[PDB]
Amino acid sequence: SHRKYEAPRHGSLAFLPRKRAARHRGRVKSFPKDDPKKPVHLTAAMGYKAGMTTIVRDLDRPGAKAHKKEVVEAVTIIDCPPMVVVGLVGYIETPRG
Amino acid sequence: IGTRLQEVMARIHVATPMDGTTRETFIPEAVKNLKKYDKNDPNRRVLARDIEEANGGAGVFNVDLRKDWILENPEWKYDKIPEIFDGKNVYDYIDPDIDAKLQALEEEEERLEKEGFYDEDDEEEEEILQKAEYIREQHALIRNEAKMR
Amino acid sequence: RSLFEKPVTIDTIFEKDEMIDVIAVTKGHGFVGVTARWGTKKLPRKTHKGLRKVACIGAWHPSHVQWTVARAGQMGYHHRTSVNHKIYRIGKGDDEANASTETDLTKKKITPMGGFVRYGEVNNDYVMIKGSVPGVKKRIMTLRKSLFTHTSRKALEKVELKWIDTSSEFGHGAFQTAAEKKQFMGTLKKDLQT
Amino acid sequence: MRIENCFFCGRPAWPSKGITFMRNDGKAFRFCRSKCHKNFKMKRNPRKLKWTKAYRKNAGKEMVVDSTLQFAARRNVPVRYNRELWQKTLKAMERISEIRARRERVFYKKRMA
Amino acid sequence: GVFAKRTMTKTRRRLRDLDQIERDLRSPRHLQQYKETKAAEDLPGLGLYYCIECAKWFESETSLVGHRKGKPHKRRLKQLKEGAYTHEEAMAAIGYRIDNG
Amino acid sequence: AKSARASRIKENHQRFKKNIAGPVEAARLERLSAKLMAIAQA
Amino acid sequence: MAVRAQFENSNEVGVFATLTNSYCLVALGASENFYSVFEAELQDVIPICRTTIAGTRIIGRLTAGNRKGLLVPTTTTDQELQHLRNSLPDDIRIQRIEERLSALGNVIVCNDHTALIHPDLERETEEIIADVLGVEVFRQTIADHVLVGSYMALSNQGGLVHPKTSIQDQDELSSLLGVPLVAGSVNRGSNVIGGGMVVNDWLAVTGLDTTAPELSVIESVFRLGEGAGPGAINTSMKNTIVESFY
Amino acid sequence: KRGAPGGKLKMTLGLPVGAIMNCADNSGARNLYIIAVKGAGARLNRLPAGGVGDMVMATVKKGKPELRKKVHPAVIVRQAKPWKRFDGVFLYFEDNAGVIVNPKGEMKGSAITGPVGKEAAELWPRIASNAGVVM
Ligand SMILES: [Zn+2]
Ligand SMILES: [Zn+2]
Repeated sequence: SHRKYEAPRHGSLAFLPRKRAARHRGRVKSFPKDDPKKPVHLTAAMGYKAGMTTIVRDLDRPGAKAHKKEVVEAVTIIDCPPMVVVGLVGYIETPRG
Repeated sequence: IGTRLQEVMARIHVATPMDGTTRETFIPEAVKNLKKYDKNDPNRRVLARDIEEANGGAGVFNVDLRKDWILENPEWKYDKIPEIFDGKNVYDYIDPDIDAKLQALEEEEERLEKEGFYDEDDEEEEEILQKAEYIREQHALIRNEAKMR
Repeated sequence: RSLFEKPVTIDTIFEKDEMIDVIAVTKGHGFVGVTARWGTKKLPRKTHKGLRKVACIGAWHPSHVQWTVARAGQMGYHHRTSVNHKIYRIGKGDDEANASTETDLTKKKITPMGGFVRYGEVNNDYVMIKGSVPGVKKRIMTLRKSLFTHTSRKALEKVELKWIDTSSEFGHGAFQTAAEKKQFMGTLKKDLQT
Repeated sequence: MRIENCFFCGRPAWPSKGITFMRNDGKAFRFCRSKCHKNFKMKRNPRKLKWTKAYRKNAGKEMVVDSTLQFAARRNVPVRYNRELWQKTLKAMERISEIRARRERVFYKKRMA
Repeated sequence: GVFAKRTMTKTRRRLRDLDQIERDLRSPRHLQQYKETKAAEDLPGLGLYYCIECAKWFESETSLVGHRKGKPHKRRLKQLKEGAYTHEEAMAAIGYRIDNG
Repeated sequence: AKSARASRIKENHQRFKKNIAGPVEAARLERLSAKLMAIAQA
Repeated sequence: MAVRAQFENSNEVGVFATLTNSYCLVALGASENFYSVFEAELQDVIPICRTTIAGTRIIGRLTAGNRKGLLVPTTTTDQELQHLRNSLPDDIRIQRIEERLSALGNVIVCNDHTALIHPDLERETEEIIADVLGVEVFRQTIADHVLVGSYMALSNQGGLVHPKTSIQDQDELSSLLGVPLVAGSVNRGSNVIGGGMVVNDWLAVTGLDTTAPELSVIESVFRLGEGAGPGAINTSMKNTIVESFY
Repeated sequence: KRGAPGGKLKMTLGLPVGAIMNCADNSGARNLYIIAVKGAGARLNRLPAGGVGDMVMATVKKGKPELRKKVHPAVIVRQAKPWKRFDGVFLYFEDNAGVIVNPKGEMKGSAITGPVGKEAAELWPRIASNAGVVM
């Protein structure tokens, strides 16, 4: 018979399976869609997570209650030494991708 | 007289000062020369709501809080005012007569330096201190032996 | 080909006030039961055969366990793509005051007093991101450009920082600099001993 | 923003540090940490707890009578903003800090004669 | 002997502060507001027997007199003689002051 | 409430993308590409 | 010159505004309509400042002042104090006070000559009020209310008080102030006069719910407009007031 | 219009249904027993809870007998559970306390004893006008 009191299911099925990632480095699954009219630019970068700290922001958000006021916000620091470009990979389009 | 009727007489009663004196009012002279605002007037005064409508509407327009600041120099109106310096509050040290007090402090510093306020100053004492340190080490070794046994 | 063998800094790719995406693997938790893995309700006290469980994993056909039922297993160490993270500052490593602001005039760097806990010091260029990111300390982070043109005013806002905390995260730190700690504390015994 | 001070121990209290107790008579008590807050809730006396600035001032181990300590106060009458005044206030602030450090060292050596 | 020592530090078990008690001793108006926040019919002894120093109500005059001989009352007296810790003393500990012009 | 997949919401977002966020991101892209071109030719 | 207005569809104008004979303070909102009402009435005759007090928007009840001075409570920040000082000219003295009853707009009501205060304010607070505002200070209640600033609107011309104020109390308070006093209501029968309106010597702003008879009472007692006086209440407007408030 | 106010930032809710709070006005009631919270959502087994500035429905357990037979709207003005403001301050009061109002937010009593929170004062102008101290 039917469930007496309705409740949404625990957890999302979009993030299945809940297994370990196949690689330690994160994989860029999709890059931004290319526009040949734009100037050339790199789409990504790498860094190392160092930790978190606290800031005070002078907020400029018209319509908000904290408009023209100071807000305390948490931030994350990512150490970003410069990368070195060492290669070039070309990709063609096939009916298999 | 009923309670409702008495409340009505309380509402229509006008209390006045008993000496008949009137307080002096302070109405500026430009109020008489003011022209009344009319929405249908093509030459009406432009309002902040009109500027807001012309610049994105409510919730988008960002008002300038420093536009009506009356400073000694108008170039200073958009400065970043210092607040924190080396773990101290700048507003705590803001004082209009700061230079006189700083001059008094510097004169006091010169007087103290002349009087020798900051000045800074035996081999037998060093030898007896070293010998006492050796004796304390020997006592510690003896106590460690006793603890072991 | 022109970029071959050359170093590319972060500020030639990203900019302050830009909203980006962060890709990384999450914190590992090991084998975890259903209560913390899926957020299910605990059974009452002294329930037979355990209470950190789902009471009925199947009451209905098919004669199988379904893939939608919560089960114990690996939690964390998952690949996550998180979007819409605002860049508050791109600090330069050679700047000796890259944690200073226009209203806080203390010449200080981003590294907290005593260093970042279990990391060390940040001596290079750094990105300051509002909020939190999927990874942990020491972990590789992939910062990506947003896939679409943004739709919020938060992506259009420009950030004005008044202050950045540089006190110790190894405890209840109350001082932003060692000079500030010394000035509050005063002269110690070892100061006269030296 | 501004730097506050802990009611119990007197340490600097930066934003988002500690906790504030709002009492029903109208008084706020800012604490820099849970240690000070929990000692307050246990009703310990900061004047008797030896790690507090209150105890140190009561015992005479802090320099109190000094001309360099008169430059910092809660200013209840504001001053119209002046760029030259603010810059010279910063310079005076640095000079006052240096002079205060020297006089504090002299005070400590006079204690430890 | 403290009743229910486990939850003594909860906010719902909080007792009156020593500086508030000092202000009660100095000014009867502040004590009058504090007693106005109570209900006399629920008070021990109908609120007639009250020690300001301990901020405590007692069931009888003999009970109050007997309480005055105990060491908690004398501890409160010694604390009040030493003085209560206040915001002004907290200011003086760090050498801060208020400038009103 | 209108869903995130609603046609009117999509059209409003498209107008915002075309008229407001687009020029700002184009100017930022111009600056970043100029800097990275300077690195590439140096 | 009595104008009905609203701050974000609220009729409590005195909650969000402070009006003296030398400046106006308005709460910072999400739009400029409330500021524009005061700007249309005062075309740069006196300054208008968009203020925040302790991070809040209830500035009419958190602040008190007159044409000579301004008082703000102890929770006002240094930056709000600096903004107020930079917006107001040097003829006005601004002071932050350490009064325990920090709702200064509720505990203080004042014109350019006298002030009435909550009876439990500190003596140092009373002395600071008398110095900065340049007024004589009395401790008073209106119909057994200690929040005099929220239960009376006061000007140099006259005053409007709580409707349940007795005639004897009206006479005594009118002797003490030196201005004519009238008991009446605002915002369709509300007795929170100070929370409901702001007034100075030539302009009053009330809520949109203020009905026409009580608006005419306000204009008569504060002498707003040509030929406005408190005698019209008991001679010319008596029938209207009796019919409306019976 | 239901009594849940708009423009209220998220804060920790310290008072669930079944809490007895103090009565901070002079309406004659001495305590308020919370039976419902305005604006509470739907979740299995979750107790509806409120914080400072929230409207609740309450019954009087102690006070005048004329108030004991009715369910009154009330606004929470003080709570003891610590909560954070947008300026970063975590703060708490020494008690839980509210004031009886109508659905339009106007106060039943004429005075407020003790201070009220900034959230309650900013969301309810009548409480702001009747507040002696705002903290
Ligand atoms: Zn502390
Ligand atoms: Zn006793």
